[PDB]
Order: sequence, then structure tokens, then C-alpha cells
Amino acid sequence: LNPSEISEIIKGRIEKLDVASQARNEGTIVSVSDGIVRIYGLADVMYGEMIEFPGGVYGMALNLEQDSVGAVVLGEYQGLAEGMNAKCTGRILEVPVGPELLGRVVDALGNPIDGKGPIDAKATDAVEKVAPGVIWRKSVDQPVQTGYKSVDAMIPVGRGQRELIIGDRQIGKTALAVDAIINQKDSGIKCVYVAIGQKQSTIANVVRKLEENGALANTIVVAASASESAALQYLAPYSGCTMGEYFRDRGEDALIVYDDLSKQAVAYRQISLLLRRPPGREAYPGDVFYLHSRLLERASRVSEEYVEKFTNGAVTGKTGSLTALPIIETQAGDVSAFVPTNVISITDGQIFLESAMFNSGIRPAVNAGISVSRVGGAAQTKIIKKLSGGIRTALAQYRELAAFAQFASDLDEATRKQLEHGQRVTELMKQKQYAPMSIAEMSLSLYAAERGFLQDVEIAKVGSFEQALISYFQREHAALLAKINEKGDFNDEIDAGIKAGIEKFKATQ
Amino acid sequence: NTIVVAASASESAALQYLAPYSGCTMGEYFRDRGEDALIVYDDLSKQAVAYRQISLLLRRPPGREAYPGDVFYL
Amino acid sequence: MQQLNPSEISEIIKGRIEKLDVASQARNEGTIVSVSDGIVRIYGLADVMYGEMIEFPGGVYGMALNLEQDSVGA
Amino acid sequence: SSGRIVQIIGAVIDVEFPRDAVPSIYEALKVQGVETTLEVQQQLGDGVVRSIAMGSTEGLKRGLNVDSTGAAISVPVGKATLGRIMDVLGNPIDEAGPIGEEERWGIHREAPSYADQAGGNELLETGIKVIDLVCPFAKGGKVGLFGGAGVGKTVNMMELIRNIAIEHSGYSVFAGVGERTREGNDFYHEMKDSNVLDKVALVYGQMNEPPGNRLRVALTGLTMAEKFRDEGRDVLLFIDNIYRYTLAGTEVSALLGRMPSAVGYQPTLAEEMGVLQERITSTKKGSITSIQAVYVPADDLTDPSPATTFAHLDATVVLSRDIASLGIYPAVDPLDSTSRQLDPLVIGQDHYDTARGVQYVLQRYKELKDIIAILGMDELSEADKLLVARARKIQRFLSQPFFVAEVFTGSPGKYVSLKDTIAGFKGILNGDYDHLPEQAFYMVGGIEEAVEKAKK
Amino acid sequence: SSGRIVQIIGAVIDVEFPRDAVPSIYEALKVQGVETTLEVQQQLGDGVVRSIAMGSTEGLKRGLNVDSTGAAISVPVGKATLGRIMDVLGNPIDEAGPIGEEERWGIHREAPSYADQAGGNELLETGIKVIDLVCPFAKGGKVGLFGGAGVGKTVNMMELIRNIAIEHSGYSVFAGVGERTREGNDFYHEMKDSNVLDKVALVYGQMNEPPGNRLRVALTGLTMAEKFRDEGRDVLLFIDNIYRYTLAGTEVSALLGRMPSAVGYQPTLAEEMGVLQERITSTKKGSITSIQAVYVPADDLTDPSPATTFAHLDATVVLSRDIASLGIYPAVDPLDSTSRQLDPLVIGQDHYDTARGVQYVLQRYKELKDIIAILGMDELSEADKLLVARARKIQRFLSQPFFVAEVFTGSPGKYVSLKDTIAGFKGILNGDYDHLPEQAFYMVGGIEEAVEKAKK
Amino acid sequence: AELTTLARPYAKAAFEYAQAHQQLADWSAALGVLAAVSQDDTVRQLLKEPQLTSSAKAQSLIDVCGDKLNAPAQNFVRTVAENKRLELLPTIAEMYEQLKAEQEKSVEVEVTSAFTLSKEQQDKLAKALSARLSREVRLHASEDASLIGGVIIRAGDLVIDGSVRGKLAKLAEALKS
Amino acid sequence: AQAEIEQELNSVKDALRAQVGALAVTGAEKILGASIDANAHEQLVSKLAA
Amino acid sequence: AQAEIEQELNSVKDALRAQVGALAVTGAEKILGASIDANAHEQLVSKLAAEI
Ligand SMILES: Nc1ncnc2c1ncn2[C@@H]1O[C@H](COP(=O)(O)OP(=O)(O)OP(=O)(O)O)[C@@H](O)[C@H]1O
Ligand SMILES: Nc1ncnc2c1ncn2[C@@H]1O[C@H](COP(=O)(O)OP(=O)(O)O)[C@@H](O)[C@H]1O
Ligand SMILES: Nc1ncnc2c1ncn2[C@@H]1O[C@H](COP(=O)(O)OP(=O)(O)O)[C@@H](O)[C@H]1O
Ligand SMILES: [Mg+2]
Repeated sequence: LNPSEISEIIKGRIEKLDVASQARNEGTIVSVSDGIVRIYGLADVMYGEMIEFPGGVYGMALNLEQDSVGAVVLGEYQGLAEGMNAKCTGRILEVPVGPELLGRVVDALGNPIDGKGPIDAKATDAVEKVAPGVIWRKSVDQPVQTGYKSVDAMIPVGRGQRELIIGDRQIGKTALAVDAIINQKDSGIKCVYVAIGQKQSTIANVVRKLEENGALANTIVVAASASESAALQYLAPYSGCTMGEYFRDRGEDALIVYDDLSKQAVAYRQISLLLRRPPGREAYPGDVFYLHSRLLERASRVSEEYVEKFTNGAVTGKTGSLTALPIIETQAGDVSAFVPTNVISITDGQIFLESAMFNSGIRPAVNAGISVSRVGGAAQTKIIKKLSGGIRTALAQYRELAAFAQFASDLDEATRKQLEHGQRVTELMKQKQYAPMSIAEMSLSLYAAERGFLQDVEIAKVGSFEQALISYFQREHAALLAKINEKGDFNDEIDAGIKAGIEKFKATQ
Repeated sequence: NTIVVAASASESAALQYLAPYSGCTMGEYFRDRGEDALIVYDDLSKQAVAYRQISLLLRRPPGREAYPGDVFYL
Repeated sequence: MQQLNPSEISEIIKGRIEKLDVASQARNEGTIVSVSDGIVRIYGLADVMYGEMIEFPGGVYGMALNLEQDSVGA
Repeated sequence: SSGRIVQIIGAVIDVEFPRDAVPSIYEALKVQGVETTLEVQQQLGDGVVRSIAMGSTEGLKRGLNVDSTGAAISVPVGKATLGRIMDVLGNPIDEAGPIGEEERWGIHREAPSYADQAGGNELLETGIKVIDLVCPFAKGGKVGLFGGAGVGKTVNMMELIRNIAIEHSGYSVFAGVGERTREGNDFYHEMKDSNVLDKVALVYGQMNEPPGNRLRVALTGLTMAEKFRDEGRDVLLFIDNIYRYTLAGTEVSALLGRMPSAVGYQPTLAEEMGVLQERITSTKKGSITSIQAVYVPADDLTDPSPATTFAHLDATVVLSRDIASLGIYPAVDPLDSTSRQLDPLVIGQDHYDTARGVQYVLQRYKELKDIIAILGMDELSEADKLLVARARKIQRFLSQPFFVAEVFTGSPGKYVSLKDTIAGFKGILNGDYDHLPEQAFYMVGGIEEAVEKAKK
Repeated sequence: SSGRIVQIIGAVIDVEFPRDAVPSIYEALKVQGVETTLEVQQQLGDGVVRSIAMGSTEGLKRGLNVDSTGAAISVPVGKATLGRIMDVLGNPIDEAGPIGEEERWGIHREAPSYADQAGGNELLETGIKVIDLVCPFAKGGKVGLFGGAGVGKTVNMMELIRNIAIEHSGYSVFAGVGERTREGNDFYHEMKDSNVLDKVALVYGQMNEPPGNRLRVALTGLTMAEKFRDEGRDVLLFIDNIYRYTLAGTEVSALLGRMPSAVGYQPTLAEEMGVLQERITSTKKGSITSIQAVYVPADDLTDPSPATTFAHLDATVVLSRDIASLGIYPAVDPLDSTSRQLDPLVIGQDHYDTARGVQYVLQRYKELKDIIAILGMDELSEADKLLVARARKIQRFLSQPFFVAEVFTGSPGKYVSLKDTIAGFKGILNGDYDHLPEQAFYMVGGIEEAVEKAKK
Repeated sequence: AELTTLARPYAKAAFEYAQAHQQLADWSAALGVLAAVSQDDTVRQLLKEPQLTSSAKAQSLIDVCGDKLNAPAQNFVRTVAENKRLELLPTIAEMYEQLKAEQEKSVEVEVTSAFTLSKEQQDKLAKALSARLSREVRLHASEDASLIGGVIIRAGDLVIDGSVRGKLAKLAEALKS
Repeated sequence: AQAEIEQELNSVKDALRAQVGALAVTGAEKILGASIDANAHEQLVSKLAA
Repeated sequence: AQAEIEQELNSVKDALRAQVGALAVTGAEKILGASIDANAHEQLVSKLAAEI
């Protein structure tokens, strides 16, 4: 297992060492307080430049005054002391980018924390950027499938869309975003998951659930846990966004989750209040809308001319995109609070998760009254857009009539049948964790709801009915499901084959 | 049977801040020699107001309702 | 160790090197040090009253509201 | 002459100049290497000016040489701006070559005088029923569309652009101030596809930009509209979020050395609002009709930025999250929306009486909410029960399907004339449609479509 | 080299040092000739450090010599801390001589890393039936504890100490943050009389101490729990109030002159919570599981102190007065206590089905108790009366005798495994024990002890 | 604020007067004597007494310094003391020296070495540094037993590390990583 | 399981070659044998790189 | 495999001690190359004396 000659690497490192003197621009630490260091000197430092301290500690220059430089420490500050040396690096704040980060867990500066060796990235890129302009965009029409029936039927997400996931604590926000990540393992869309302010055992459970479902090799994980510095918690979404923008700028497609943007705003509030900046609503800084809007604008779809301009002619005739799913935690259903209303004013729709529907066992818990997608059916495939026109109206007729089931035997026929269809569509949209459905299976369930094949089936046997129907179409009509799973086409042949299979299921099974 | 300690409203805020400690020392005389004593502080709220006046005039940094950080310790 | 006052500017200090006397400038005249957001801070004007009109070049008029030790805010 | 950078804190840069060559307030400056434009705000003394960059400041250092241009930021004006997209500095951003202008104008100027003001109360029909009913517009007037996050502001403006474009034949200026870059690309490709792009000039400074660009882009769009007004024309000016000018003045305010006002705002809030808003008016030379979207922070109308914005406008349309949560679009609160054209010597006695009767019925319905929530409709009196029934039919008939909302629903859009709106709401208030159910009044154009929807 | 005191303002002391010997952040300093310890908070420049005194500053002057220790506050760790009361510096405050430790550890360290996490969702068996059925605990988990006084909190803590010491070969550390002196002496004598004093190390940071002592006392108790975890054990850590830790952070941040955040709190509120809570985990050597009692300010769950605390908690245990008035001990509400481990992926389908069946039967009994209260027992059907009988049997089987409560009940205590709890509550839920009376189900261990109770 | 921020306009006013009236060495000797007099402990105890006016503090400093101050330097002392800025008097002098080094096109360079360097070695390093910095340089040599070889050049914020301790740290960082 | 075999083995090779590289730097005593004749050469190449 | 690398570790740790004195010479000839002619005598003694 371990021969002795393979440890001769040290000799080769000695043969690639430059021992010539190089000129540096240097300074001295004057004061250290709460992650903020004042430095004398450093007369050639740039705004946003990494500053090297002893022990491998870096900082970023924020306040270039005439006689001092204020820097924010990008790590633990507690080993820094007055009198220690500071050096310019020549580098505005960078992260490594590339396909070599796929499968790896890193921190906010790209250093690996999973114990699987060094990352051999061939390129770095800047953390702070301005998003590309008005003329370089293209309108969103390709689908991103989350694998959930309620999300892919009602609130569809496209390539380049920003779609917020918002709701109270412990009602499934990480679950919806992680299952949207796991459904990209055979679709060509690469994935970035940024955890901000979470517990480390939660992050390790998330990466173990990514490896157990076969999607870790498609996903970069960037982690800044709850006992890190607030600088790394503030800077980790932009670092993961640069990691997704590598695949955006070369005509490929990526998808990023920010699993709490609400904890990033708390960390930026901490940094701004320690700099004695004057606050506004809820003690947040005045530029807090700008904190989210500089990030989420970077998620976009860019045209073929932008991709041809970026790669200098290497990639021709391809668009690239980056889809974002930010996540916001609310307090007791208050969606009119300052940070939630700032992020709604930025995204292209949102998915509201309701605590009462979660506590009644309606487990994907999507409030269909107020969830919306601004792109809509321009992103959707044809069979899914055709069969989901009657879902939202069946859930709408159920909203008020769901409290009438205790006296519904003394009601008229249209109100009774609308309430029966509402209970059937509500029982159809329940779905377990870690069970994705394809285009053909959600089309089978949506056709079973929409065309009236749920009418003689009771409520407690709806979803078991759905599972049996899926199994029957997997063993009798597998070429039909492979026809639907190509690009989601719909015509009269597919219509007739689905309705003949459902009638043979309802007659013989 | 009662010692009465007074720090009235026209006296200095330093005397209003020190009066409960002075009365507590007089009551502790009986506790330390195996006897039993009972003390009434008729407004601890006004003692906190006088200590807030002393702390704000000494330019010590304020907190909630402009009280200093050691009012719980007071 | 406070911050720099508005009369701590090196033509004014070099003026005081050349002649220490306050009669280098007349008591009814001053010079503009700073302009920001409708506020003009002026070195001089040693006989100005509160609410007095101040004549600027170009027909512009002002009014003195702060009469500090070293400077006039108008 | 040339100065040197002495301080860089964020977007705010201090530059030291020689003492006989200090540049004026609002003068443009250029960094010698990177060509970053700075705009001077303050003269601090000692040769040092305090300025705000019109761009990114990462990569800038102390000691860089800075030239002064001798004038303010000047943008191209005239015929050559039409069909074109420009940024805050007047540079083209549409990849279509240079702008072939014949003159450039500075973006800072004074308001027109009191003697140059123009009065007028000629009605502008919008085709939207609640807007034509309770807060009617005028040509050469000023419109605010107040509302919180995701209640509709942009959808209403796109419908108001589409219906005000029918009977207007002059030019238009559209200024995107701090909003979505994707919305700018959609509106440009929509106007390019339907061949109305050659009448409209586009200026954009969106949410992705540094705050100097967002602070100064509405002045550039207003300078282009002022050139079109001073050529004697009738022009339309659309500004999506004017709140985003104000918030950019928040972001640089403590860096400019100012003490904060209430809830962290800049102390010069009403003056920056007045210096921007008093240039938007019609004059005796020509007229500007302006529509502005106005953001309300955390749905609070007593926040100081909308509360200062309210007195600068002729017509005010307030949107509500509760009315949109009932499913009613365009979500206008009819008890909070006013206009100065709702006056019997402008619109006539019949339209005014219908609007006052609608507002009376909705106010007395609003006063019964807690007693209807606790005890129900059954313990009201009979005239109260009739007024709650007519009030729910009025609330359903105030909604309308839109042409720009055809992607959201699939129902076709409707244009309703003013006469049909007055006749339909008069027929609801008189009791002519007391036999109709209330869900027949929902999402129709006319009252006759409610008559056909009742027989279904 | 030593320094000199240059400033004393309250508990905040500034000490000047030579420029090549400035001590580190969080270094312990000693005043010469006095029993006073200082902890360095900030480095102000020119050799001057700003520090917080860990005691009274009455009688200190400027000019006193201050020695540096070269390290952070170091406490005794190991087996010698068991049975002893200590302060924040690790000095004994019982009158029982020195602690005979072999090792001292500093109280500031990082959280365990991403590669050091143990993995899985392994349960910690407590032996209490209502805890192991309704709200199960994780190894490495965190338990919020709610309720007032007099409902059995201390007896539950001593029973958890006895059960983790005898049945799992682990230890316990108590850290009293803001400890009342009367209740600490009472808790010490109650743990002598229940024979559980030698199983737990006691650290008190009392109420009449300055707030840096009350800030660092949980870090002292967590350092002793970390040494017990690094001997390969499963450790319990009890925190008496987490809100007093948060308030001591507010007071220390107000003494240093930091600008306060929303609702008065410190701007480092989430970070100071996360430094304490991320050290309580399951690692590859052993685990620390924490039980922390929570006060809620102004009955507001959306206040920032419980909203920061509830993001770290894995389970809640709610203590109730109405269950304790029925004689049922321990007084855990089975409907109000929650757990993140109550999930069929974590504990399996069988435990989840038994616990949700017990919770449905108790919720249906809760509404039928109001039905019997409004109209009498004759309103209910035969199936409703059968559910009332099974629910009273479930409600009495949740009670359990404790080893530390044998003076109270007059019975031997019982330890019940998790298998016997699921099998017994499944046997009541399937109707296997409907022939027994309900008073056989009161204060026994497993279901077989209720079977032998119903023969007597 | 920092001491250099407060001490900047006094040193700039003194440098502009001494450049306008050709008295650069006179003001450099005067500000050196004033800085060294203001850092002595007895004068520092006298300058912190609360019952003295600012005019008496300036008069005591002028009577102590004597013949090393001409009349505009005495006017400068009265202007410094009237604005209560006497503790700035070392920093003012240092900033004056920096301004004079930019005027005569010279730079003050500290060179530290492992063994003693001869005049040929100092003239060689001074000529290389004068070619790089485009200034007349003034070397100040010093010893250090921490270096095992080579020199370290420090000129303002410019550090050129030619010692083998820095090459040892580069080899340790190259083989550790 | 085979990926964890290779990752464990690589952590051992990286730890061994890290301690061997930390031992080779600590043997700098050869550099302690230097005199002024090599210092003149070092100051010559410090002249050549300015 | 953990049991197998426990057997291999002692023999590769005994193989590494014959190469570390060459490794210090290979680094030291790059850092100061003016004493490469003397060092061939020096390495016959102090290869022990710095290792212990
Ligand atoms: N579709 C589902 N079916 C059943 N259980 C589910 C489903 N989705 C989520 N859950 C469960 O809901 C619980 C809460 O989910 P999750 O941890 O994702 O919530 P969250 O809102 O992201 O919480 P956090 O506050 O930790 O970010 C988990 O225990 C999970 O197993
Ligand atoms: N007239 C309308 N009909 C249907 N839906 C609408 C209408 N107006 C707004 N909405 C819904 O509200 C969303 C937000 O509208 P938008 O104009 O973008 O809001 P705002 O400008 O206030 O942020 C739309 O994307 C749509 O889902
Ligand atoms: N397991 C138990 N069995 C019987 N009685 C109990 C039990 N636990 C608590 N009690 C009763 O409840 C009272 C309060 O208990 P205790 O834990 O002392 O609450 P606190 O510590 O808040 O005062 C005790 O005096 C005891 O009589
Ligand atoms: Mg909008």
C-alpha cells in the first residue's frame, strides 16, 4: 500500500521553488477588536483586497482612510495581536472555481473541510461582481423540475429564474431545496448548496443524504456554520455564486440554494453595527436591500452572444443560466416584515409554506392561494402545462369548503361535487420526502385528477391508487412513459394511450 | 423597633443611590449576631433612576431605556 | 485629543505664522472654509450677531446661526 | 489641475486638489487609469472634495491621479435618444453603436418658475374601472402607484403604458431606477417586436448597480424628458421605482458625514424629493404626463419616504395586500385612493355622485367587519344586510382582467369605457342587479358581461 | 513583562503593557497583591488592553501592577470535580479543601469540525417512559425545558443524573447561570440527600456577581463536560437558564460601549449563542447532551432571545400544573412537548405509529373532556366511552416511580427500556388490556407490572 | 483621530512657510529641539498643569528653547498652543521631515543584515536602491543574529527580503502545503 | 467503501510526507555553517534583483 | 486495510531515515549555493548530528 519512492515528491517541490526576492507592501497591526483590525501603513492596498497576516489568516480591506486601513478578518481573529505584520497580496478577494469542486465540501474561501485532499482547481475568480446588463439577457423558457407534484404543476421554476422559499421554522424548506438538488443528478444542471448559519451536524446530515441518493458528485457544498465569524457567513453566498457563475459563463446550466439569506442579513447587521454604522428598521443597515440584490441579480439567463464574447469564440450557439432558490425564515407567518418584503421585491415569485397545513399532515405544505411564479407556463413542458389547468381551481374551491365537511350531507349537488373534487386534489398533492417523480408519473397523476378518474375512489385510498397506477404503467406501458419522458410532448396518440391504460386499470385491477 | 433611613427627593442622587445599601448594612448588624431583621425598600425604581442619572452624567454607555449595563448588578 | 476644528487649515495657520495679530483680517470680514448641503462654515466674521445677513459674491446672501469659538456656521 | 485620492470608504472617495483648482459642486471627475467617473458632493476644506463614484470601487487605491472635467455630468439629448438604451452617464448599452446626438445637457438644473406653471384638468381615460371611477387622471398630470412588495405596481404600470399609448402620438421616456434587469430586457424586446421602440427612450440603472448610478439615473431620464418638453411637445415619463432614488441617498448618507434622521433616513430627504419632483411638471411650452411606481417599506404607509412622496402628486393610487389576498386585481383600495380631478366642476355631477356613493357603501361595510366576524350577518338590520350585499357586489365589480395579465390566467383582457363604468356602478347602487349573484360580478369588463355570467 | 492599571470605570479596567508584550484576546490577568482576575476583551492600541474584572473592583487604584498568565482562564478538569461546587475560575466555593485535579483546561476553544461529527441520529435512552415515547432525546441533542416552579423540575434533573450515571456509565455537569444563592444551597443539600452528588460536577455563577462571571460560567461547565466526553463517555450538561446567558452577553456588550441591535440586544447575539451551542455535539469519541431551561420574555416567542435559542433546540419538554394536580409524576404534557426525532426516518415506523396513536387518543380525550363537561357522560357513544377508558389507561401509564423520589411515592424506582415502552403502549392501544382496571396502570414500570398489580 | 491626521496641517503650514522663505534647515532644527523639549518629563508635567493658561505654556516653551527659535517659529508655537495641540509636537516634526524628503528627492532606508556590511557593500545596495526608487537614498545599517545570511531592505512600506530566513519560511510553506 | 479506503490511505501519506518535510526544514544547520564570503555573494544577488 | 498499513508503516518509516539527510542538502544547496563544495564533507558527520 505505501512504497517509499512515492514520497520523493518533496524533491520535485524543491526543484520548483523560486528563492528570488520579491517586493512586498507591508504594514503593522495597531488594534484588534471584535473581528476588526486597524493597520498602519500598506500604502498600495486596494479596496476589497486580501491582506495576509501570520498563521495563514486573511482579511479584507474595507476602510482606506488617509492614515489607517480598517480590515475585516476572514476567519478567527483571536490569534491576532498588536505589532504583527500585514502584507498586501495584489489580489481582490477570490475563490477557486472549476469542475474540480464538484463532490467537495469547502468553507467560504474554498479551502476543503471534508478531509478528501487538496482541490486541484486551475482557475480563480472574484467574489464581488456586477451582474451582466439588460442587453445580455434572454427570456426564460427551459424547465427545472423539482420532482414535487404541487411545485411542478402549480409554481414552475425555469432556468435562470429566482424562486424564493419562505415560511416558518421546521416546516420543510431545506427538504424542498435538497430534493430539488437531488432531482438534477441526470438532467445536466450542476448544483451549489450554500449553508449559512446552520449547525454542523445538520450540514453533515445533508451531505450524507446527498451521497445516499447519488447526487453528491453533481454538487459543490459551501459551508459557513453557526460558530464561524460573521464575515464568512456574510461572504459565503457570493463565493458559491461565483462557483455557479463558472458554469453560467461557459454555456452550461447551474442551480444554487442559499438555505438561509435571513442569517446572512443577521451577520451583515452584526458587522455593520460593530463598525458603528447608523441603522434603520429592525436595526438593519440602510444598504441591506443592496446586500440581497447584488447577489440574486447574478442568477440570470444570458444570451448566446454573451457566451460567445466570454469564451472568445470557443462556445458557439449556447445559452447559459444560473437558477437560484433563496430561503427566508419568517416569525409566526409575518410575511410583511422588512427582510421578507425586501426579498419578495427582488425574486420572480415565491413558494409559501404554511405551518397549519404542515401540522395537519399535508406534508409538502404549499399554500396555493399566495404562491406564484412570474415565468409560469413559458418554462413548463407541454403535457404538464396542459394537465395542470384544473389543479389550482380545485384547491381554490377547497379553501373555504374544507371547514364544511362536518355538515356537507345537507348541501346542493354542485357544492358537494366541488368539495369532493377539492378533497381528491388535496389528497393527490401529498408526497413523501426523498421520492421524486418523473414527467410521466406526474402526468399520470394529473390526468387521473383532471379527467375524472378519481370520482368513485374514496379519500383514504387516493394516493395508494396513485402508486398502483404508476406500477401498472411501469409494467404494461413502459414505452409510453419513455415517450413522455423525452421532452414532455402531448398529442392525441399519448392522450388515447393514457386514457386506455387508465380505463383498463380501472376495469381489471 | 424600627430604624428609618431617609433620602428624600431634593437630596443628591448619590445619596438616593447609596440609601438602600446603608439601610441593608444596618439590618445586617442583626443578621450577623444571630438575631432576625426585616427591611423595606419603598422604591427601588427611584434608586435605579438616580443611578441612571449618575451613569449618564459620567458619560457611561447606555442601553435599554438609557440604563447602564450594571443595573441588574446594582 | 478631539477632531480637527474648521479653522485648523494650513493657509490659516500659515497666516498666523506670518502675523499673529487678529487684525490681519477685519472684524466684519471672513473667508469660506467649507460648503456642504446648504451649510457654509466661515473662518472670521468676529463682529457678527445671531441672525445677521452675510454677503457672499454673486449676490448670494446667508444667515449666521452657529457662532462657535473658531468658526461661524451659516 | 489634477488631484490625488486620499480616502476610499465604499462608494465615497475623498480627493485632494491644489487650492487654486478646487472643483465645484456636481462637477464630474475622471480617474486617470481606470476611467471611473466621480461626481463631487461636498467641499470639506483643505483642498479636499468628497465625491460619489458612478461605478465599482474595487481595485482603486489611494494615490491615484484624478482629472476634473470642468462641467457636470452631461448626457445626450434630442431625436437621437429614441429607440436606444443608455445608462446614467449617457453611454449606450444596447450594442448598437454610438448615439449620433447634436447636443448634450447637464443633469442638474433648477425647477421651472411659478410664472411658467400650466394649469389644466382635461381628463385622460385609462380603460381601468377603479382608476376611472375613484381617482381619475389628467393630461399633464402626476400619478403615484403606491404599494408594498409583490402587490402589482409593475403590472399596473405596463397596463397603463398599453392603454395610454392608444390616444397618444408623441414620445415617451422610460426610466428604470433600482428594479429588475430581466424586466428591462422583457420591455425592450416587447417594444422591439411590436415596432413601438422608435418613439420611446430607455434609461436603466437597476438593482445590480453601485448606488451612485441608482442615485443619479432618474435625473438623466428627466433631462431627456425636459428636452422633449422644451421643444414644445407632449411627452410621457414613466419611472418604475422612485423609492429607489431615495434609498440610494440612504446608502451614502453616513459616508458623507451626516447625522441620521428618524428611522435611519438621510436628513435632507424632503429637499432631495423636492429638487427631483419639481422638474417633472408641465410648463407653458409643453406638457409632461408622468406615471411613477412608489414602494412602501414593510407595508407601512406612515414610513417617511411614501409620506413625503404623497404631496408631490396629482393622483394617488394605493394598492393593498389584503385586497390582493382576496383575489381582486388590480388591488386598489378605493377608500385610500384620491385625486384632485374628483371634483364636480371637472367630471360632472353624475360621475362624482356615483363615486361618493361607492365610497359611502364601502366605508359602512368597513365599519361592520368585527361584528360580522363575531356574530355574523344574521344579526344586522335589513338595510345593513342590503348594504353588505351591494358592497360585496361593488368589491367584486371593481376587479378587471388585464391584457398584460393574460399570461397569468388565460382569461382575455378587457377595455371598459368611462360611460359603462358610471352606468354599471350606478345600476349596482340603485338596486337594478340585486337578483344577480355576487360571483357573476367577478373579473368581467362591463355590467352586461356580469348579466351573461349570471346565466351560467 | 507586567503592566499597570490606567483606567477603572466600573468593571471595565484598562491595563497598559510594554509594546512587545501585549497579551492576547481572552487572556487571564492577575492584579498583584489582590485576589482579582481580569479577562482581556479588546486591544485598543499603544499597549493598552481593555478588560472585564471577574469580581468586585472596590479598593483598586491606578498604578497597580498586573501580571499576565500567558493563557486563557484555566479550570480543573477530570474526576476530582465530581461532588464539588466551583465558581467561574474553578476555585472551590464549598469549604472542602482544594480540588485534587491532574489537568487544567482553558475555557475557550473551537467547535468540533465537519469531519469530527459522529453521524446518524442515535437516541439517548433516559429510562423515563413519557420522554422516551413522546419527545425522544438525541445523543448530542439539546432539550428546552419549560414550566414554572413546584412541578418537579429538580426531581427530573436528579433522575436524569442518576440514570445516566448508573445505567450508561456517564457523568453530569451542572452550570448555574445566574444562580440564586438560596436555591443553590437547597439544590446541593437535595443532591446530598438523594445520593446523586458524586455523579455531577457543580459550577455556579451567582446573581450578585458582575456579568462576565455569568457570561463565562457555561463555558467553564462545558469545558469540564468536554473532558468527560474525551474520556469516551456520554455526558449530560444542564444549563439553568439560557436567557441569563443571553442577558449577561447584553450587559457585557453594554459595558464595552457597543452599539445595540434590535429590541435592546447585543449585536453579536447569534454568534455568542452559536459558540456555546456548537460545542454541544456528538463526536467520534463521545457525546454531550444538554438540558437547558428557557425563560420567554413577555410571553413573546418572536422575541430575539427565544428565536435565537429555538434554532438550536432539538426537543422541548413542557411541564404542566394540571398533570401534577392529578398526581401524575413526572408532569410532562404529552401534547405540548415536541421533538425533531419524532419522525419515521429517524426512529422507525413502529415507535412513530405508537407515539402518534397515543397523541391522537389523548387529543380526542381532551376535546371529549370538554364535551362531558358541557353536556354529561350520556351524550357520548359506545366508541367514545371506549376511547375515554383507553385514554385514562394511557394517561395513568405515563406516570412512573423514580429512584430519587422514593421518599415521596413510598415505592421502589423503576428504569424502563424503550422496547418495553413501545410494547406496553401498543398493548394498551390495541385493546389487549381492556380487562384491567385503570388504577393498576398507575405508578408501575412495564405493562407486566400493571398485570401483576391488577391481581392485588 | 490619529496623531498624523491632527498633525498634518501644522506640518504642511510650516513646510510651506519654510519653502517660501528658504528656511528649511532652520525649521528642521527648531522642530527637532521643540519635539525633544516637549518629550522631557519635567516639561510634560508642566504642560499638563490645569491652572496654567495656554499663553503661559507657550511662553515657558519659548523661554526654554531660547536661541533655537526664530520669531515665526515662536508665532507657530503660540498658534499650536492656542489651539491646545502641544502634545502633537513630536508628530508634527516627523511629518515635516517627510515633506522635506519629498522636496529634496531623497528616501531614508533601513537595512538590517546578519553580519556587518562594509562601505563597498552599502554603496552597492544604495546605488541599486537609487536606480529602483529614482531618489537619493540614505542607508542606516543594523545587525541581527536572527538572520543566517543576507539583508532585509525597508524603505517606507517597501520591504525587500533577501535573507535566507525568509527563503527558509518559503521552503517550509512550500513543503508543508 | 473503496473511496473511504483510498481517502484514509491518502491522509496517512499526506501526514507522513508533511512530517518529513517539516523535519527537512528544521535541519537548516548547514546554512548555519556560512561565513562572510557567501554573505558577499548573497548581497550581490540582492543587488541583482534590486 | 487499517491492519495492513499498521504492518507497512514501520518498514517505510525505517526507509525514510536514509533519505532525509539528502533532503536537507537538496534544500540547502538551493537556498545557499556558494557552499556546495564544502558540504560534501559536512554531510558525512552532521547527517547523524541533526537527525538525533
Ligand atoms: N414531504 C415530507 N413528508 C414528510 N416529512 C417531511 C417532508 N418534508 C419535510 N419533512 C420533515 O419535516 C421536518 C422539517 O423539515 P426541514 O428540516 O427541511 O425544515 P426547515 O424548515 O428547513 O427547518 P430548519 O429550521 O432546520 O431550516 C423534518 O424532520 C423532515 O423529515
Ligand atoms: N392584474 C393582475 N392579475 C393577476 N395577477 C396579478 C395582477 N397584478 C399582479 N399580479 C400578481 O402579483 C405579482 C406581482 O406583481 P408586480 O407588478 O410584479 O408587483 P410589484 O411591482 O408590486 O412588485 C404578479 O407577478 C402576479 O403574480
Ligand atoms: N417524581 C415525583 N414524585 C412525587 N412527587 C414529586 C415528584 N417530583 C416532584 N414532586 C413534588 O413536586 C414538588 C416540587 O418539586 P421540585 O422539583 O422541588 O420543584 P422546584 O425545584 O421547582 O421547587 C416536590 O416537593 C414534590 O412533592
Ligand atoms: Mg415591480
